[PDB]
Amino acid sequence: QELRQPLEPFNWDSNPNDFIRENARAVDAFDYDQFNYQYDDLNFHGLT
Amino acid sequence: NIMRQPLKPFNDKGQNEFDLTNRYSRPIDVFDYSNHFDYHYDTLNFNS
Amino acid sequence: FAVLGGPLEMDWHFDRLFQYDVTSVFNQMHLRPDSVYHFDVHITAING
Ligand SMILES: *[C@@H]1O[C@H](CO)[C@@H](O)[C@H](O)[C@H]1NC(C)=O
Repeated sequence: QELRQPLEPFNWDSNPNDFIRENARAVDAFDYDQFNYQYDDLNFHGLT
Repeated sequence: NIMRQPLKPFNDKGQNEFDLTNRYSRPIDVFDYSNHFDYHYDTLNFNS
Repeated sequence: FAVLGGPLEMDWHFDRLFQYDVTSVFNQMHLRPDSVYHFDVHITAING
């Protein structure tokens, strides 16, 4: 019930981006596929 | 004037070959399905 | 539920989280947890 509310102020009209405006929620934020950013090598001290 | 009246067309053995319904064609019988038809429902629930 | 307290007794609080079974009303309203809703809480002392 608290991971559902819109993430202010990203639901405002003062958002220059358009993509995050409609999915600026908590549940849909668990995937970075739609955010287009990716990591190079997420290994931990060389331990995988 | 109808509750004790034969109900068409299940009276005719020629028309309907199932003898149980023909014997129990009386509309009085429909209430006593627990003792005439022995079919029950899973639960008397309704919308939780 | 109920809460216990009195003028004579001293400070207390539970570290853990009291748990309540609330399945039936959600099934009644046909409202999944992810849907839109809220709670309303009322507290009333024993003396009225
Ligand atoms: C009931 O008890 C509460 C305890 O805080 C008190 O504030 C209130 O005045 C009491 N009311 C009556 C009618 O006894």
